This record gives sequence, C-alpha cells and structure tokens, in this order.
Amino acid sequence: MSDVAETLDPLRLPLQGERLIEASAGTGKTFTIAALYLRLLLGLGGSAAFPRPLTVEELLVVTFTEAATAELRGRIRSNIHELRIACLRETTDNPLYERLLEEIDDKAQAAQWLLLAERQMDEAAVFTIHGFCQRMLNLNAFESGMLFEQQLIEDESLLRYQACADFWRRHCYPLPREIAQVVFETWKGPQALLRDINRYLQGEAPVIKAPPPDDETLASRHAQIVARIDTVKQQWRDAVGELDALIESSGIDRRKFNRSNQAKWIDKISAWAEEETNSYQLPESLEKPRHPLFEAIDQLLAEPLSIRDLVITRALAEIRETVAREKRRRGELGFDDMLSRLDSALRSESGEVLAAAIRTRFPVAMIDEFQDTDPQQYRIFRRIWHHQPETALLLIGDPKQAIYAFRGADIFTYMKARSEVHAHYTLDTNWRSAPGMVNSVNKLFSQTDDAFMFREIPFIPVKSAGKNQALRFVFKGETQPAMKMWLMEGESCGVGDYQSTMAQVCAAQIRDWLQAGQRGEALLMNGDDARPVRASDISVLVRSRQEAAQVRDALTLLEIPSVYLSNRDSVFETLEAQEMLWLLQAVMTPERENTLRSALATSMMGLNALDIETLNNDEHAWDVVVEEFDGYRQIWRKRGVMPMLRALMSARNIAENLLATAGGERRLTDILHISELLQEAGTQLESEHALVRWLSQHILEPDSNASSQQMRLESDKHLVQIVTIHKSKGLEYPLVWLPFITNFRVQEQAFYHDRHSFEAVLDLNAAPESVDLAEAERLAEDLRLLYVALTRSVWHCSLGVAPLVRRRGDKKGDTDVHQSALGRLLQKGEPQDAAGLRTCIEALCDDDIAWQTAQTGDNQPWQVNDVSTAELNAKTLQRLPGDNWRVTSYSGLQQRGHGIAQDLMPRLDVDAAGVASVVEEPTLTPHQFPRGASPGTFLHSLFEDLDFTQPVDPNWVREKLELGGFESQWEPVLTEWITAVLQAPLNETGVSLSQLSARNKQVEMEFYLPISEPLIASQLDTLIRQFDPLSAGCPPLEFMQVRGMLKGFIDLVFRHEGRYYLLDYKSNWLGEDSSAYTQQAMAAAMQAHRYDLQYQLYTLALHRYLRHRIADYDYEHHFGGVIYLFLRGVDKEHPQQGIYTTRPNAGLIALMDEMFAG
DNA sequence: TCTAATGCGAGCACTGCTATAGCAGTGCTCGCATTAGA
Ligand SMILES: [Ca+2]
Repeated sequence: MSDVAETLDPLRLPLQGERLIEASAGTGKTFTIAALYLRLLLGLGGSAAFPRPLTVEELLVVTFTEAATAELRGRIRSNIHELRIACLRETTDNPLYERLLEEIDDKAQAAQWLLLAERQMDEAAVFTIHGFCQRMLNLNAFESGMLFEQQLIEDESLLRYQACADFWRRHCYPLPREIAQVVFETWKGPQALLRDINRYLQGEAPVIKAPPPDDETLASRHAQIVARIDTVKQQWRDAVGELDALIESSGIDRRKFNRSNQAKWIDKISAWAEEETNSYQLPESLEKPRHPLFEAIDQLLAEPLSIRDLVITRALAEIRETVAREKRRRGELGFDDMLSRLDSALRSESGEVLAAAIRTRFPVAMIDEFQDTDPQQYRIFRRIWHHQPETALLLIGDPKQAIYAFRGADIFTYMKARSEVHAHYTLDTNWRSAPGMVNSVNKLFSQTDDAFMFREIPFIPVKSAGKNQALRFVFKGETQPAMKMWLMEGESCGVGDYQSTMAQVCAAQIRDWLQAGQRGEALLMNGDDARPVRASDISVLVRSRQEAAQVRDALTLLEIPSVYLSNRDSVFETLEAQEMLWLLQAVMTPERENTLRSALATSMMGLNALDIETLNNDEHAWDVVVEEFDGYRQIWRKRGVMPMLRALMSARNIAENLLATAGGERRLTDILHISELLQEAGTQLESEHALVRWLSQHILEPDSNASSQQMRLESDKHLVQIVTIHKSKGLEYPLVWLPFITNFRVQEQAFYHDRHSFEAVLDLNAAPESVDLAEAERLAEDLRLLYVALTRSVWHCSLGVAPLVRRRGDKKGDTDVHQSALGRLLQKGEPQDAAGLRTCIEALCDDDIAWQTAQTGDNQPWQVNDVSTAELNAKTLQRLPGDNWRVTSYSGLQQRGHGIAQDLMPRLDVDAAGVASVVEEPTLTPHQFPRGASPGTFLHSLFEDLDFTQPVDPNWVREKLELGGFESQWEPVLTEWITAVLQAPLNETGVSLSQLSARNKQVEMEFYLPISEPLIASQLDTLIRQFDPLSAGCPPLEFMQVRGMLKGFIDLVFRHEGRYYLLDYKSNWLGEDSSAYTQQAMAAAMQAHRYDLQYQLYTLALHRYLRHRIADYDYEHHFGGVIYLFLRGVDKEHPQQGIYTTRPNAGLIALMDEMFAG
C-alpha cells in the first residue's frame, strides 16, 4: 500500500477491488497472472480470497495484442489441466501447485470445478481491449445505440484523407484571392493540412489551450489582420520624411536597401507575410534623440498575425464528424470507435444500467499491460469497477515500459490511475537474467532520484534469481562484464558520424564474437556448462528503419547475414512483383512480340544477353516459346494463377536455379507469396486481365495489410537479428547491441500533458512554456525506451556512446549528451565537457559495468565454411487413374458454359440462352416474349402449380408477371397463351392438360439412376440408332465414359386412366413465327439439341420408377407417354403445331435398362 | 527517353562607420538531419 509498494506475494494478495501491480522487466508478469487466475477459479486465498469461486466466463482478462490473448489463453488452459490433475493425485512436486494445494480444502471438489473450467476454455473471458468493447457494446446494443449488424471498417486512413479534402474544398475553393493566398501560404493543400493534424483526429481529441472564439470566421480574423497590416501600410506610404538625422554604427546607409523594400511592401496585400523591417520599428529604434511616430510597428510585431489556429481548430472539429457521418452511413465501425462508443455509453444517462450489466458478467477483471492505456479505457474501467464492492480490479503492468506514445498510449492516464488506487505491489525478483546484468541496470537507473523523472514513476531495484547466479559470458579468455560502454573520441560529434562509426564498431565486435565462437572462445555459460555464441544469439536493438539499414550494411560488409525483424515493407514493392507483372502480361498475350520479350528478360527467368539476342534471330524458336506461353494462359484460364505459375516455374526450372543464386531465397519466397495473394484476388474477378490490373494497382499504391507484409524465411533464425526497441518489448536475447542508444531529437511540437490535470493539451501557438513541457515529456519517454533497451539481454549488452552535439553552438563545452536518456543518467543531469563524459563513465565502472573506446576494425571475413549431403528423393505413387465415378445428367451432352449454372440454380431453364432484337412488331404474340433462361424458367414456374382443371384467372397472371418483373401489359397475351396450351390435344384421345386433376399429376419428379459399367458414348449410339428413327440423325456419342449416377428432373408426369406420361415444357428460341413450330422444324430442333437423348433417358427413369412403385406393372400396359410442348407455336386452333410426341420402342428401354447394370 | 527536397543557420567574404578593431548587416555556398515506433 501507500508509499513504495509491497512485494506482492500472489497467494496472499487480496482479491477484493482495486490493486495496482508493478511487474518490472523479467519479473514473472505471466506466472503471476496465472496463479491469480487459479486462485479466483477455486475461490482460494483466505481473508485475501474473493467472496465466491468464479467461472471461466466471469474472469475478465484484457490484453493488448491478439497474440497476447492467444498465448495467455493457451497458458491458462494448461495451469487448469495441471492444477486439476495434481488435485486428483492430491500431490504435486513442482512449486506453485504445491502451495496452492496446501491452500485447498477439498481437492476432490477443486478437481471438478477445474474440469468444468478446462471444458469451458473455448470461451474464457480473455479478450483484447477492443474485443472486450465490441462485446459489451453488442450485448447492450440499446444503451450503446449500436446496429446489430456492423461492418468492422479496417482502414480509416483514406476515410480521413477524403474528409480532409472535402474540408478543403468546402472551405477554400469558395475563398477570394486575398484570403486564399493567405491560406495557401500556411498550407499548400489538403495533404499538407493532414500532415499537420493527422495525429489528432485520432482517439481522444486533445484540449486546445486557448481556442479561437467559438465563431471567428476566416473572413473575420482576416479582416482584423489585414486592417492591422494596412494601417501600418499607410503610415509608411509616407517615407517622405523618413530620411533621418542622428546616427549609430551598426545601422548603415545600406539601410536605403532596407528602406525601399518595405516602401515597396505596399502591394494590394494578399499575404500576412512581411520581410524584415527590423530597423524601422521603434522598439529597437531606441535599442540601436532617436525615432518618431511609427510605434504602430511595435504593435504589428506583437500580435501573431496568422490564420493557423483558427483553420486548424475548425478542421479537426469538422474532419472528425465527416469521418463519423461517413462511418455511420456506410454502417461501419473502426477500432477507436469501438471503445469510444463504450465510453459515451457509460456516460450517457443510460449509463448505470450498462455499468451494472457489465459488472455482473465480470465481477473481477485483470487488465494486463495497463501502462499502455489512455483516458478512454481508464474511464471505461473505473466507471465500471472503481469503488464497487463484490468486485475486484487487478491492474497489472509497468510504467517503466510505456513506449507507445505515438499510438495513443498515455503514461499520464496511468499516473493518474496510480493516484486513485491505493494498493500498490511489485514483483521483486528478476528471473530471466544474469546477476551482473541485473546489477548494472539497477546501478544505472539508481544514480539520480526519479530516474524516469516523474516522481510517480519511481525506480525500485530488483534482485536476480538464484537459478541464474551462475550465468556468465567469456570471450577469448575471461569473463566479460554485463554492460560495456563503447566510447567515441573527440570533442564534438554529429549524428551522422556517430552511426557510420558506431555501426562500423558494432559489426566488428559481432564478427569478433561470431568467429571466436566457431573456435570455442566466446561462451555463454551457466556455471560449468557452455555453448559457443551463434548468430541466433546476437541481437541489435534499433530505433528506426534507417538505423537498421545502417547496421545491416556494416554487417553485410563483413559478410555477416542479418534480418530486420521489424521490417514493414510489402511484397508488392519488391522488384519481384514488377517482374511477375511483366510475366503475367506476357502470358495473357504472348502474341505481342514485345511484351513477351520483356517477360523473358526479367532476371527471375534467368536468361542471358546472349540468350535474348539469339532468340530474337531464331524465329522458329520464338514461336516455340510463344506456344509455351499460350500453354500457360490455358492453365491460367482453367485452373488458376498459382497452378499456371507453378507450371511455368517447373519448366524454366526457376525455384531450383533461383535458390542457387545468392539472396535467391528471399526472392523465391517472395515470388511464391505474391502467387498466394494473386490466387485469392483471382477468386473475386472473372477475368485474368482484371487480375493483372489488380497487380499493377498494388504495385503503385501498397503497404495496405499485414497480409501483404514480407514473410521471414525459416533460417532467419540463424541470422543476427536486428529489431526495434518496440518490437523487442517482451523479447529475450543472450547478447544485445545498442549501437545508437545516445541519439535524441528535440520535441518541437507543443503537445504536452498538463502537470496537474493530466489531460492532453495542444497549444496552437508554440508557446515556449508548453514546448518546454513537451520536451520534458520527450526524454521522460526516452528513459523508458532506454530501460526497455538495456533490459532484453541475459548475459551481456554493450551500447555505443558519443560526445554528441546538435546545437550549432561552436563546441562551447557543449556535448548536449545530457539531452538523451542515456546521457542524462551518465551525466547525472548536468551537461558536460566532451571529456566530462569519459570521466562519468569511468566513475561507475567495475566488473558489471566497463567501457572501452570506439575501437574501429576491418577484416571482411566471417571466416565460416559449409558442408552438405543432399541424399534425397521423392515418393512416387504406383496406383493409377483408371476409372472415374460421377453424377451426370444429360450434361454428358450439353457442353459447358453451364459451369456453375446448374450449380447456382438447380432448375434454371438450362435449355434456353441468348439475346433478342428488332423483332418487336407492335402486336404482342407469344413469340415476342423475352427470350432466354431467366424468362424461360419464369414460364416453367407458371405450370408448376396451376389448376389445369379450372379457368385461368387473369389477376393471378398479372401478379405472376408483376412479381417476376415483367410488364403487366403482357397479361392479355399470356393468359390467352396459357389456356391455349392447356386446352391442346397432346395424344388426341382425351388428353389435354385441362383434364388432369391434382391426384393424376406429379410435377418436377427427381430421379437418380445408378449407371455401373461405364456408359460408352459409342455403345449407346448403336442401339439408340436401331430403335429410334429420330436418333438416326447420327451425330451422337459426343460425351465420354462415365460410371456413377444419373440425376434428372421431369417437368410433369401425369396419368390418363391406365397410362402414365412424360411431359416436358420447353420455352425455346425466338424463331420469328409459327413457321418454326411444325412437326419437322420441331423434330429438327429436337436433333440440334439431341433432346432425343432426354426422352429415352427420362422414360428409362419413368419406366424404372413405375416398375418399382406399381407392384406387377408392365411397360406396355401402363406407359405410352412422352409429350414435348414447345410453349411458343401453340394456338387454340392449329393442333399438331407446337406439340411433339414419341413412344420409345419398349425394346429400347429393355436393352437400355440393362445397358446400365449388364 | 521528361523532374528530382527543403530550410536552417553557419561559414567566409566584404563594407559601412566611428570611439586599427569590434559590432553589425548584406549575401552566396554548403553540410546536415530529416522519418521513426505497431
Ligand atoms: Ca423443360
């Protein structure tokens, strides 16, 4: 509690409301969480226990990373599973669980509560801050105002930009030249506005110290300014007199130079700008009898004269709501909104029902990484858990590791929270690291008081663990110290030098380690165990993409391969993408001589200058490559981009060759990665060209997702690893290098946190008091970064130090090294001589801490060899293709195009297809009814459920046409059409659909015929011919061998008192008129679409079906069917026109039926 | 086949004056760090 937290003993920590746990670097934050979790599930503890035992769905644990929750969740399903087993056994011989066991009172019961929890884990309330938010939101959607169906907006950077241009458009275009020019001089365009405000606009809006009056228009301020400007433009258009008497030295007569300038600064304004008229003022006039009445210049140079704060203020207020409105309209949600709307929800009046709701679901909650919260979160958290009995709020984290300033993480809202909760705790021991390492860090950050210079972030030392007392690092002889400062010489030192030199030094010391390690003289030792240092143990922490390169370079210069683990580039701007783009163009059109030559020229294909030339002179060889490429397009068109690309590669033997070519692995895996992306994108485009286009776009405007990020190679694991301070939080490394840990960069933007109210304030006038406050907050941050930096190592760490100077003040005992975190701890605060550094370092310095001077080096080798025995081969299978079983359906016939057609709509009028034109003739006849399948299946629909029996309501019909989206005005023609077709004589004898009651029809029957013994198109042809006069029009056997099944739909099967029939309604073709629906023409079309096949198949179906249903049925006493109504060509009085009938041989069905089974 | 960043001061050169030297200010050349971080 109170002052200097208590050394948290997990097992006795009071799980009752509000506890702040500080877990220093390497202290067990994770082991502790776990323990606590178990304690809560089994309501263990004592007077320090929680009131009741909780469930998995009640222990709220929030983490920051998606990866964090996963890990955390994985770690907990394990401690449960174990504490549980150790509960059946009632014995544990491993730390935590034993002490816990001691605390348990009915092992038998725990084991069942635990077993339940284990089973529940797929729902543990372990979420990310955002996850926690959309959940509380979605449940209580009425309080929050949420939609039940939201779309998680992902970008928002483009949404923001667009809002920003809209802003500019509606606020600048309409502006008159005088104001316009002014704005223009403040920002050339909306891109530059955003550049100045983009940070804000995101997350909580800062408070503006001194905003403009809630109404000043651009127009107004302008006035005031102009007017302040011209009144002084008048009292100068009178330089008649200014030609003055009494002297001074500085002030020369080349003042007549200064003069005219402003005399001529009398344009029609348009710019708040005004080159220097220092001399002719009056404030200095005296500072250099003296001057007269232009004390109006003393007044112009007092008041700022700018449009800046005014426009800015307006922009963010507005740009924000543009973004907002847009996101609502689209129906979306960004991440900041998720937890933002949850804040506004706990603050609305309807905020108690909500706080209570939540508080009930989650009585106790563990917030991890808490040092990285921000006003919005904290507020969500106290409003729900603060001062609330029957609940507990464990906030665990470490203020010394709060480095996410740039994202939104507020160290001040952490410091406030620290004020509001009174129970403080700390983890005292540093498992994970060597004692010297632990000692020198503690020493370093112990120098001055308030090392992190914010009394609220006090630094308390830590003890090193016993299990690690034996760790030590030896090199070419004896134990090296845990922390070594390398120190450049000289008095001054620019940022550019201290880098070239430091990167140099750092790479040198690395091969020196690395090769002394191949020889056994650099050992990582734990007591009497030792292993040589490999590259997988060196690690270089770095502050930016540039520094990293600077390192990779000096390292590469010694042949020492490296990896920048924090690399963000995308695979789309890799040069390999460009080549893939040429390659695809080539494939999509090898016709164009030029675009192919380019693809063959890409380095990826590995050709020669001699190669390219000769292929240009050998026209037969070229058309060979052209075929090869036509071959690829084909695979592309059928199987995909990946499949095509793999074909190409196997041919030009790409992967094999590339890998042989230095750095060729990088390239090869990027190429594959592009293909994996290229393949998804293709399944969302129905053209190859579209994809190509898809590539270009991604090559011209990249860095989108984390998905187009570069994948790291398996092996990068044996490369020295160069990472950023940020990606290193969490990570552990045997040895680490800090080549540029002394750099600073003065904060110049006045965005600071108020020292008393702890809120964020943006000062739109760089008032020095605020920039000063901002700057403090800047090293307040670098110290935290330094603390994360020193802390990743286990055995050793060495950082580069230099008498760094940035002030262009001529080495005035400068060395503003005291403005860097490391500099501030070394020089205890006060600035020093370039030599005063050297003496401070020496000052804290024995075995644990030591220094050497930047001893540069050279020796291009990393003298390491190889050996290799590729004794490989691949399993070849000895089974073979043989036969294919399938489910077909009179598709053995109808060639594709129907790909996915029969799939999306199982009953589409597949028999139709096409457009319709200038056949409009001003009097509707059934031949002018919309052509094709959509309309075609509209018809079939008509006859699916009718009352063939009664007459045709025309209302009913107007409704069918109205619902199916056809013009009502078709009702006259259609109703007249339906009846005609109902009242026609199919088989002369009675017949006529109209005589068929329900009980005698079966619409759309669906059959499945097994067809064993492949059905060879030929063998079926012979008998089809013999028995059918129609199929005598012999082009058939157009399909290929198929064993399997045979699907099929029968439009209608009806009976006419003894005698079953097969009806097939066929809306079909727009062949002008009548002349096309006569017994031949039909019989004609019949063969065109080989529909004859359909009959025979369909009746073999009806045959089998009837035979199966009608016990003791005979084909020729019950069948006699097959009617084919070409719906069009059907008149009330022109029978045998439109209708077609057949009655399969009965001798055909016979053979046919057994042609299936044998 | 196209273009190719600013900007800030220094840094040295030179030019009035006026109680040879320091205080000042005019002007072109040039080197330097800039970004960051998920
Ligand atoms: Ca049909």
